[PDB]
Amino acid sequence: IQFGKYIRLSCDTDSETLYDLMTQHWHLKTPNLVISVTGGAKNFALKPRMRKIFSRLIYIAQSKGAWIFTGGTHYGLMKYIGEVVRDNTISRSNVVAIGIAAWGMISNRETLLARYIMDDLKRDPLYCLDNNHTHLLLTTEAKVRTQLEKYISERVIPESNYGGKIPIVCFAQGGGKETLKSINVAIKSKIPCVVVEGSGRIADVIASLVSSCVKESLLRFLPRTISRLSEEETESWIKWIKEVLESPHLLTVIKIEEAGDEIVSNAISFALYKAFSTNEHDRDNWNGQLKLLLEWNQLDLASDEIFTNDRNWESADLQDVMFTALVKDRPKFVRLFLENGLNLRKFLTTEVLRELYTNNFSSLVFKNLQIAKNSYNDALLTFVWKMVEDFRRGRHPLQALFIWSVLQNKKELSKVIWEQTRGCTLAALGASKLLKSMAKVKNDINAAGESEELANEYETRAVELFTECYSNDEDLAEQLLTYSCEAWGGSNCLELAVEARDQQFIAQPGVQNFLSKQWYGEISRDTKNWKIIMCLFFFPLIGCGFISFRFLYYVSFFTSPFVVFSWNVIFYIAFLLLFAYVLLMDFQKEPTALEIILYVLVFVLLCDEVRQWYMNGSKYFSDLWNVMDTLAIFYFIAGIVFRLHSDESSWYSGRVIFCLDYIVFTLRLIHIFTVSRNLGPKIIMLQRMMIDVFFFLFLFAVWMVAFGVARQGILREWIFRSVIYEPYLAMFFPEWITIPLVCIYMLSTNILLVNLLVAMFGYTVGNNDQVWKFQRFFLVQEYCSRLTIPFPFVIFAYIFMVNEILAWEAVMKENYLVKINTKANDSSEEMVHRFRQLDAKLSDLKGLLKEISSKIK
Amino acid sequence: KNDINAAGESEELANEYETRAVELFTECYSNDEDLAEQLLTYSCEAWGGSNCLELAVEARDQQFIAQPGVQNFLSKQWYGEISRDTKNWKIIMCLFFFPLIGCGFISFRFLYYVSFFTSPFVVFSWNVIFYIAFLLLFAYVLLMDFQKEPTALEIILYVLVFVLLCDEVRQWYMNGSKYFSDLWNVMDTLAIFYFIAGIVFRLHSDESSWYSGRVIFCLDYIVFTLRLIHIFTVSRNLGPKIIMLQRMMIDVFFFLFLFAVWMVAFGVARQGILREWIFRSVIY
Amino acid sequence: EAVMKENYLVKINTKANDSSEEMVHRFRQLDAKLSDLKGLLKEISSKIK
Amino acid sequence: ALKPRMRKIFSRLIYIAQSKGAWIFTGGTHYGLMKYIGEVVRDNTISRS
Ligand SMILES: CC(C)CCC[C@@H](C)[C@H]1CC[C@H]2[C@@H]3CC=C4C[C@@H](OC(=O)CCC(=O)O)CC[C@]4(C)[C@H]3CC[C@]12C
Ligand SMILES: CC(C)CCC[C@@H](C)[C@H]1CC[C@H]2[C@@H]3CC=C4C[C@@H](OC(=O)CCC(=O)O)CC[C@]4(C)[C@H]3CC[C@]12C
Ligand SMILES: FC(F)(F)c1ccccc1-c1cc(C(F)(F)F)c2[nH]c(C3=NOC4(CCCCC4)C3)nc2c1
Ligand SMILES: FC(F)(F)c1ccccc1-c1cc(C(F)(F)F)c2[nH]c(C3=NOC4(CCCCC4)C3)nc2c1
Ligand SMILES: CCCCCCCCCCC
Ligand SMILES: CCCCCCCCCCC
Ligand SMILES: CCCCCCCCCCC
Ligand code: NA
Ligand code: NA
Repeated sequence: IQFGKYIRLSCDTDSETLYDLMTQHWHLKTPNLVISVTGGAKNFALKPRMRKIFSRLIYIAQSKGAWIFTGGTHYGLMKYIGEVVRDNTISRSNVVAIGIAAWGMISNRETLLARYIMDDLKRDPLYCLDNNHTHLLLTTEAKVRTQLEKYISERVIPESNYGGKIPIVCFAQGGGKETLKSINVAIKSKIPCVVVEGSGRIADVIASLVSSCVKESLLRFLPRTISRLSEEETESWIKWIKEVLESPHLLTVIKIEEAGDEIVSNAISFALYKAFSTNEHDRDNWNGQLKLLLEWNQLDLASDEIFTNDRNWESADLQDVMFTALVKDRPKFVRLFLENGLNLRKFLTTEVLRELYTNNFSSLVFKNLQIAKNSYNDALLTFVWKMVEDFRRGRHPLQALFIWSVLQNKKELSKVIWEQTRGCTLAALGASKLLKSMAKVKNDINAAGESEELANEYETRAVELFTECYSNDEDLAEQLLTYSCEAWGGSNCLELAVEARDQQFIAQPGVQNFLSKQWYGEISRDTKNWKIIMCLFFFPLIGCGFISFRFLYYVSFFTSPFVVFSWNVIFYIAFLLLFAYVLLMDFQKEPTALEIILYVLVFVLLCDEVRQWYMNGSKYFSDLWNVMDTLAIFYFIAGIVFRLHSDESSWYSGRVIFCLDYIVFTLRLIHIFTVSRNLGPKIIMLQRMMIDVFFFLFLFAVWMVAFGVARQGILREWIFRSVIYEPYLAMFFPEWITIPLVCIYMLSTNILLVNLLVAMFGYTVGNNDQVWKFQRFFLVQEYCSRLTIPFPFVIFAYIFMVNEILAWEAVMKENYLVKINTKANDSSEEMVHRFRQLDAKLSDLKGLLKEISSKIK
Repeated sequence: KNDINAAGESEELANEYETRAVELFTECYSNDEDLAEQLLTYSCEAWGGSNCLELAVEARDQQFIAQPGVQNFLSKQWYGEISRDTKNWKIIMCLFFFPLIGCGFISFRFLYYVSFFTSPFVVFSWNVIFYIAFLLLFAYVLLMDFQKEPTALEIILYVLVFVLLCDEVRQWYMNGSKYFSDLWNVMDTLAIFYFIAGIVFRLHSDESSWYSGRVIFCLDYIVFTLRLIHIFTVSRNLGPKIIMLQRMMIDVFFFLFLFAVWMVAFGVARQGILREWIFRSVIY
Repeated sequence: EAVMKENYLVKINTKANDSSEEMVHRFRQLDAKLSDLKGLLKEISSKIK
Repeated sequence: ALKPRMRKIFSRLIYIAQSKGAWIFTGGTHYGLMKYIGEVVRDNTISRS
């Protein structure tokens, strides 16, 4: 059909190959089958509540793969049911909406792509077919429908998730004789369950009953119906409601009090559970009721009615029930199976994990791994992309599952498996490092936008766990920082927080105190600053009772990074005073013995820095001031070979290279003074302003070159020696050209002035205690890594080179996990549980008012 | 401003409908990016004859434009058919090296070469590289060449500013006299008009005019470099400093105006204390 | 875009449950439950007198 | 059924038992509560309260 399939049928059709028509020449079979009953009511109060209930129903029908049996006409609900079906195929979350019509009640007919005319819906009582139903089969209709549902309820499937039985549910709302008749043929012919609602005429007369008091409530909800149909038909209606309350287990109500989601999936699953439970051929079966309550998300029904200690499972049979709890993303059920006993390390064999990374790893996330591994590479990503490829080509098993959940952005499933890991403040940072690598991938903003926040949730979990760890024992938490992880990724928690730029983990007072312990070395804090400095100039004051080291005292003093840095600054000044004494009073013609001292004092400055050409990765060359140090030392060695040339034009030029080298050796000392003073909140203002003036001095040099072309082009390989140098030395005819020449200077200034003022203020635009404390931790960490031995005795170390904490961290996790849930009492402060806790207390008053009218009548 | 109460409630109803367009497009972008970006450039069958993207930038709808769906669409537009996540230097090294495009080196998501050289990231990086090579040729001609006649290297410079001229009278379309209130884009015409005025002073055969033709070219070298400095200072401060820039840049144009007004009044006090000549002495 | 509007319009109203968190509907939902107790206390003094 | 509520009640109990210096008489087998009761005891000796 074209406004879709069509089949003409009379009522006495065939023997069940109508279903085999639907599955052999046609679409797939069913794990679920909802039917809808509203009749040909042209009026339908389409409330936004009714819009949610019948949009969740189509969403559930594609979440399970169901058919929907409706009258296939273009009126009200069954028109709206079709529109949510085409809304679902457009949104692409398929769903099959099979329409059941009379063939005698339709408007037009075309017999053979057939064309149908949706002309207009006037006063003619014939019905208009609906345009959005995927299949159409054509109160004539209510036997071929009811015999089909009485077939497929008995159709035994070999898959058999719901005792075989192809789960049927009858979704009912609204009034009319036809919807009250169809609930009867639902319950009484065979027994599929029925769901009713809290709005409608016939829907509320059965919702009120969960006698002639039937008819009392019946004229409450539909009084203008009784005035037309007969009293020999009013007697049948009270009779009809009597055969639906004979089976009160096959009825679930959607009460108006449920003002939220879950409510359509709660009602269908509860109705499917009773029709599984009250069958009683299944009450001994705890396992079929588990997979039924796990395919749906009924956590509370599984906790109350399957794990009771009246049923006796023994938790070793719970293996395949756990695997489907993982791959369907049921985070409440993987938590329920560990709470009721499951050794998750025993369950996670290596072929289960390769069953998870092959079949259950999504190809979109695996596509974003290649855009992460090849474009934004790290030491962790090369480990994890290797670890994914080992499983896909077919030992810490709890972290292979944890990486699997974290990669797929499974937000609540990964937090269940994180509480089972052993190194769990390291798995939280290892997830935060991994997710921040996936958040760099700009192939999808929605995937990267949720891996970015899942990284911030796991950074906050590592903060709150380590704050719990540091508050209990400092010396144990600092062993937990530097734990070498047995190849988690081959990193500490401290390394893995600084690659990820995890500023909240690094700015916390436990980590910042660990670095101050590292920088002071074996010298304690609280001594004083000047108390350590005066022990530098005075050796026997160390052995005196003067510092607090918490001989072996002298080696602990002179290997602390505070002392080594203070020595390397004091020796650098004494190097500069010797470099100034040689350059002025000495330096006659030959390399004097005091200058030979300077030749080895820069060689130990050179070997210290090609040592920093290890731990290198060409990170060192993007530091913008550390490249000055090589080019100060390379300019020194170039000034040595000009000294050993015996020409007075070259010897003097060898001195000039040394005198210009004295400034960059002092500019390094000025740079050391300006960073060590502004270590503190100004280190963000510094080094961002310092790259901002390098851009302004670059643009000033570009303008100074262009000023040279305008200068030399106005006047008369010589050009490079005159277009570059003389504009700086000049800062050391009028045709009418001053009409633009001051407008040159009014445009030269206001592009160099603005670039200067951007440099002063550009640090402000674009948390600033955490932004600082990461960088203060960053800079101090490299010097504590920079060979904490005195500088002239660095060569004597350079050429001489040529799990009970995890048990302790596990008990700190349990104290941390309690402190989350006991703080979620302001969430339980609300009237959620508090509302009908006392309506239970007046139902007890109702339960004792049962006793009163029992004997007064 | 005929009624503040009517205009004060149409202002908030505009902010309610801008927020409705934000939350709907954030719903649209979170479901399918490729469908939401077709929804941006939908030509509306004459709603007003506009996209959602045009209609948000005329209205200065900053909340619709600052959302991550629209900002990602522009970064898709600026990178062109070249994907993101390649690297910055990975695209630059394919400018100097043509066969590195055909190699497995960028990620374009021959037809690869036309998709490379029509992306706005590459065209802008080419137009900066060619602008520097224009300035080095303009410096080589102005110093070593430029003897008396228009040398063949200088004829190259005469057409390289003509393609700079025709590119910009092309920007005298899409124009509305919007282009003339940009305060630095009017420098570019007056750099090119000052160039063409420096051409007709070269073809005059007088040594007082030929030398003055060179002076006009040498003063024109700075505004061609001040444009390059302006290109560098905007492309670096693309980021949160672009509000600090271009508001500070009009603030120094006011200060240099008031400095020039004081420098004129200092000239009257200077020349009035000492002994058509006045305009050549009170200003310069 | 029309089906993305319907998903957006639901997310407005399902987020207006903190507005429905108040005791507006919650106040006499249980006073209805004690009026049912009043409605069955209709039955008691009907026959003691 | 080791609920998180049951986890709090039998972790406070071991915490009370060291806050007072008590003995805890349990069946000494490796099943459920008496397995968990042992684990909070070794959790308490590790945490050293
Ligand atoms: C006349 C000359 C030869 C003798 C003067 C001695 C100073 C040049 C020396 C001795 C004390 C030194 C200072 C000792 C303590 C300070 C603060 C100190 O602060 C920190 O540790 C940074 C805080 C942090 O890392 O978290 C860093 C070294 C510094 C700048 C040192 C810089 C150079 C100083 C001033
Ligand atoms: C010695 C000369 C002849 C060769 C030096 C080459 C540079 C002059 C060229 C090649 C790389 C170019 C850059 C390539 C990438 C950057 C950053 C790029 O950043 C953006 O795309 C802005 C962000 C945004 O629009 O959202 C803008 C172009 C820019 C400044 C280009 C400016 C000029 C550059 C430095
Ligand atoms: F001081 C400082 F920045 F506040 C600082 C403060 C706190 C901790 C460490 C440092 C620091 C940082 C660096 C840098 F980050 F820059 F690498 C340093 N570099 C040197 C040099 N000593 O010899 C050299 C100088 C002479 C030429 C050869 C190399 C380098 N000392 C440093 C101390
Ligand atoms: F670079 C820039 F601003 F950071 C920028 C960054 C990002 C995107 C675009 C631009 C940009 C903006 C403009 C402006 F907004 F100013 F129009 C540009 N104008 C030019 C010129 N090329 O030739 C001309 C120079 C020589 C004289 C004739 C005209 C103009 N390039 C631009 C690039
Ligand atoms: C921040 C304390 C700085 C004290 C410097 C003391 C200098 C001692 C010099 C001894 C010769
Ligand atoms: C050609 C001179 C134009 C006026 C220069 C004033 C600039 C003052 C800058 C102070 C930072
Ligand atoms: C922001 C990345 C800038 C990289 C510039 C690379 C320059 C390549 C020059 C090749 C001759
Ligand atoms: Na200037
Ligand atoms: Na200036």
